[PDB]
Amino acid sequence: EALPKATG
Amino acid sequence: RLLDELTLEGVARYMQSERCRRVICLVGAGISTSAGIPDFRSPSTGLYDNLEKYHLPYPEAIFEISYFKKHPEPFFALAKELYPGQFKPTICHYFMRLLKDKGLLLRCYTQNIDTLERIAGLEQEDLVEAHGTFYTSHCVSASCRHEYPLSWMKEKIFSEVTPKCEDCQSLVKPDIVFFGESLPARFFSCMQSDFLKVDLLLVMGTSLQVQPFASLISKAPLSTPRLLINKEKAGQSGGMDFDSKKAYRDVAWLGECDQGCLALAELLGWKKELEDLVRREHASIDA
Ligand SMILES: *CCC[n+]1cc(CCCCCCCCCCCC)n([C@H]2O[C@H](COP(=O)(O)OP(=O)(O)OC[C@H]3O[C@@H](n4cnc5c(N)ncnc54)[C@H](O)[C@@H]3O)[C@@H](O)[C@H]2O)n1
Ligand SMILES: [Zn+2]
Repeated sequence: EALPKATG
Repeated sequence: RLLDELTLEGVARYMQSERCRRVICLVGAGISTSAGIPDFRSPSTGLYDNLEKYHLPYPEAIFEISYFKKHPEPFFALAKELYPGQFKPTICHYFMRLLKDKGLLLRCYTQNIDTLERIAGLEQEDLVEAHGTFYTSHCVSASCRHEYPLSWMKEKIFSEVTPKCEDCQSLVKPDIVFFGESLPARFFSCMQSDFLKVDLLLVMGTSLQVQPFASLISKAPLSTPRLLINKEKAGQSGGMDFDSKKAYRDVAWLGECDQGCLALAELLGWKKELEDLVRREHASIDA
């Protein structure tokens, strides 16, 4: 799990 | 409605009133095009219509982390290609500088990696560099993370040698949030407090198409006015309502960012301030 990622 | 006219002049009158204390700026590649750095999605001039020399599955792979870890050479080639001769912030950057100097700037959330906000004089506390920076670079091994300065990165990039870490021999990547990478924790820390107290959203030079950055426009209180300064409308479905008969707070000024910031500064009574600031700072830079 991680912090929200960069997404198109 | 807090604005008395859905126009640039109404926004200026609101900013002069005492309710408007905290302004958040959300900026993108559009506020740097007039500085020589192209944007991504504008026709012919944008980067996405200049990436056939690099043969890619999709144009965004040159900025996606898995493809970078497997094929880093296209990215560093584009890096050597686009590295500008000069780093001069635009009228829009110095408009944000003026917002800081007058105690109006709560925060600037930027998608840009060119450090031009910093060079304009916005300090770290003022900035949320949501997608990182080109300024520093790190080894991609999470157990190593050896840091390297921009000088080493420039030697390796212009020597056309793919940067490798002198400890792991692993790849060395500039501190940019590629697609598929997590945004910095500072982004989520600032977001929780900033958008409860914001009196004005100033969106400039962005197509609002990358997440979760774009969702920021809907985190403000529903009464908070929002001004878009952009060549084209953006952020329409929260969601920017410019045209509808229900519109009450969103204003779009379609044109150059620099021209809109000149116009808003004049409406505010800051025209000469902004002109002198730009001259003095571009002079100190050209030295
Ligand atoms: C999830 C993470 C996704 N991600 C990562 C990155 C960073 C990529 C960095 C690549 C650097 C390569 C080396 C370059 C070195 C340069 C020197 C140091 N990104 C980036 O992509 C997104 C772009 O979105 P955006 O909203 O910022 O830009 P668009 O091009 O889509 O839209 C621009 C917008 O502005 C209008 N416009 C252009 N020019 C204008 C002027 N002068 N005045 C007004 N309006 C103007 C266009 O019409 C359009 O609407 C970002 O997320 C960025 O970080 N993504
Ligand atoms: Zn290493």
